[PDB]
Amino acid sequence: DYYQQVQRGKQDKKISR
Amino acid sequence: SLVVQEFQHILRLLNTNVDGNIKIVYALTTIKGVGRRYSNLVCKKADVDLHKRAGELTQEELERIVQIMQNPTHYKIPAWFLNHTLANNVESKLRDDLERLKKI
Amino acid sequence: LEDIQQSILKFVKDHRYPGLTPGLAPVGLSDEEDSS
Amino acid sequence: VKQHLQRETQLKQVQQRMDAQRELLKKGSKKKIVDSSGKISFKWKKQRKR
Amino acid sequence: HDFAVTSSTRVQIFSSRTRQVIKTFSRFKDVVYSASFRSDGKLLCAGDATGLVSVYDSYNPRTILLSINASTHPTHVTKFHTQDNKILATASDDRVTRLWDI
Amino acid sequence: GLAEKALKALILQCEENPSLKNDKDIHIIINTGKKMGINRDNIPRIIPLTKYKLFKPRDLNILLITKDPSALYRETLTKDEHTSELFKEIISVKNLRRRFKGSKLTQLYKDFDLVVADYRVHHLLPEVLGSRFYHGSKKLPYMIRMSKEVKLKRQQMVEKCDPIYVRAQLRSICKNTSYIPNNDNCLSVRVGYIQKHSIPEILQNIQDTINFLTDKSKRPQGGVIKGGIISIFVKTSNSTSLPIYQF
Amino acid sequence: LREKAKERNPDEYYHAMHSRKTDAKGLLISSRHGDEEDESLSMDQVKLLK
Amino acid sequence: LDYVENFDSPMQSALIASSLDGHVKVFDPLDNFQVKFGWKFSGPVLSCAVSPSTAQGNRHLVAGLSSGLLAIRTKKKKSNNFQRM
Amino acid sequence: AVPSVQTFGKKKSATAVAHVKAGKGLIKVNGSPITLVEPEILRFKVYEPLLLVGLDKFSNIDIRVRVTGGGHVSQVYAIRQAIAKGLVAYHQKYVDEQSKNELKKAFTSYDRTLLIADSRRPEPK
RNA sequence: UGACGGAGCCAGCGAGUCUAACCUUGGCCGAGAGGUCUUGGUAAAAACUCCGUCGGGG
Repeated sequence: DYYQQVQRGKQDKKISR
Repeated sequence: SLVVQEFQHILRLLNTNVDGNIKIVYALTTIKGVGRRYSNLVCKKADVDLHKRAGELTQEELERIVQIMQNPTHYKIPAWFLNHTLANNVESKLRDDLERLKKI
Repeated sequence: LEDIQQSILKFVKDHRYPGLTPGLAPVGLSDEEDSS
Repeated sequence: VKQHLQRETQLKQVQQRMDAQRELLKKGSKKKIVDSSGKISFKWKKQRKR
Repeated sequence: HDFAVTSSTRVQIFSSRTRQVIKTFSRFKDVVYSASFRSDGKLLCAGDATGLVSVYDSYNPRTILLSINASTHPTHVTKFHTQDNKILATASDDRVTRLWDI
Repeated sequence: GLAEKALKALILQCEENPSLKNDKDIHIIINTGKKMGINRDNIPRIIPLTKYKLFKPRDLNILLITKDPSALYRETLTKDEHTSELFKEIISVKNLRRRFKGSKLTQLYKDFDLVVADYRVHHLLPEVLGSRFYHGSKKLPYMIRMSKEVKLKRQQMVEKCDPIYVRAQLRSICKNTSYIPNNDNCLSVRVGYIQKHSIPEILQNIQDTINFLTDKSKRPQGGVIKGGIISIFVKTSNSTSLPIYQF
Repeated sequence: LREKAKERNPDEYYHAMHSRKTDAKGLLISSRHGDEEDESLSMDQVKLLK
Repeated sequence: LDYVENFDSPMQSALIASSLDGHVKVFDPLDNFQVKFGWKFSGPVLSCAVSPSTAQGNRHLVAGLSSGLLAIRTKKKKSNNFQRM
Repeated sequence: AVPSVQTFGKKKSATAVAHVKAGKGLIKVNGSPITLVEPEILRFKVYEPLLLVGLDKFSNIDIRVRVTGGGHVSQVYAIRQAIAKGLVAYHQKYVDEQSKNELKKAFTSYDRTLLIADSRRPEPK
């Protein structure tokens, strides 16, 4: 249960940018 | 007045028939589709004469070859020695487009 | 100043393909002798 | 000092080669002998220059 | 300088100055019984047990140049005539020997 | 401590995912601080693995691409029998150009598992073996010394071959892995394989790789990374990265 | 240039044909050192230079 | 059986006969077929021949043996100024 | 100087320049002896200007040829035309006219296209 | 009416600072435009002679 976590990390980082 | 000496027809190995009058490499490649040089390798593994007939070459060297072939990954032998409804969519797309044009 | 004062009185490099010393194969003894 | 020394020995050798050529140019009846090692040499005929 | 020597289904030409093999004739169905060069040295004749002979150009193993079918019984002996150069006198196991003209 | 966690998770989901089921290696992303100043070529410099041997020279399809006359090398590496079972194909580059043009090339790409070239032919090669070979670090043809003889300047170098030495080199290549330099700062080495070895193997591999890359000696190959090492992401090809060691 | 090559007249004779040369591949060879005597040296000049 | 004549030998003629015991024995029709020499190849023997009378090279004797064996026995056989000075 | 004579031979798109200078009797073709002119069936097409007129006439001159253009058979026909024209032209220059005549009668009675160009210029019928 | 290797051997036209793909997996930097590197997938002389080898199709 880590893969989708880091996916959300990437997604949310870029939309925050 | 007698001369001393040391045969079979088409033979069966590995639930397959093997030739009688062609040489050993062609016999082992008739064993299903494996490489000619791979059979040459296996023949060297037997330390068998290469150009002997298939009517010679008795059952103990036959079973030695059987062991070798059934165990390729055990005598250090590599694996290379081993081995339109979319068209419905496009025709529908075609008829609809041409309906539209010829209508306009 | 003893070596050079003695004078006044007395990794396969190549010429033309220098992809070699970057690109060589650094073999070893185990890599040589381990008979597979 | 050491670098001066190597400069001098090298110029000496260049003058050796050049001097041998100049005298190949001069006269005489030479002979081109070839050593084992690859080095060539010349040996003149036994004659008095006049 | 060369000599033929038969085997099972294999006529070999050995050399003489190098005492090794030179050439191999191996296109025979059953075991091949007699091999003999001609007079002049050109041709090799070889009769095998199926009952056919083949005469073909020695030192040229790939031109089965003239295949004469003798009797259906095996032909143990196939020799070229020495005095003439072109009559192949063959034998058989059919108790009857023949003089073919090649 | 986190590396094994990320690793097991990605392992699990890569047998699970359909598109992720079809690829068979792991890539490592070392992101340096400052860029390596080395301009890129395709001379794949090799790194060693002390503990574990990755692939097996008695498993991989090999193409060998040699100098011109090819008589000497072909007969010798075929008749030595310590390499007779070793190479799948031997080709000189004149034959390669005269035989393979078009997309028979791509047939050779899909057919052969590893390509190794003579050291003095590698630079000439990228034309004939084509462009689709020079994609990433998958089938970059390596380069091996073959005769074990140095050309002293202005000397006719002897032409020779010793099969023992060539099989030694190929055993080295097939036993460890290789990076390739960048003008940038992020590089990804090839390590691991899916079914062939496991988590402790790959972890010790990772440690040895970063240790060799950060070794301040071995200047053409060891002393290469300049600046502070930032991170290392583990991923296979079609995956998303997994972060490790962000300090 | 192609039209000139078409009216070449293969009987023309100019006098400097005795100095100027050609190839086997047809087009003409021009020296890099200028004159008709500026090709090569003699033994007395070469000896003095040495 | 084989017969060969006029090769460089004290024997003008020789007749070599081969007898299925290793025994290849060589005889001669100018001394009334009295046995001259003999080899004992191991197995039974099917054929023998000596290389012909015009060998001009190393002669041979081959015998071919009933267990698939050939045994071969072979008998083998400055300056231009200086000179004008 | 040297006694030296140049001739030319020509088939479909080949060419062949022969220099004949008086020497010791060698024959070379593109820097190799004539006995390796290549297609090996037509080597006797090349040898026939030698063996129609005997070897000695070539024992005393040094014929040296270069060809280019064309294919196998065309280069063969250019070589032999150039050699035949070379031998008869040197004989007119630096020996007698009588032996020029005997040479040219030999080559013409056997095969005139040793000496003249076999130009299959077209025909509109 | 040939396969498969090697090895030899020969053309004639072409010469505009212009000649040429598509997707992809991610890292870094930038406020963005984009830039840089990384990873995978799909599109693009022959005959001839010579020497050995071989002897219905998915």
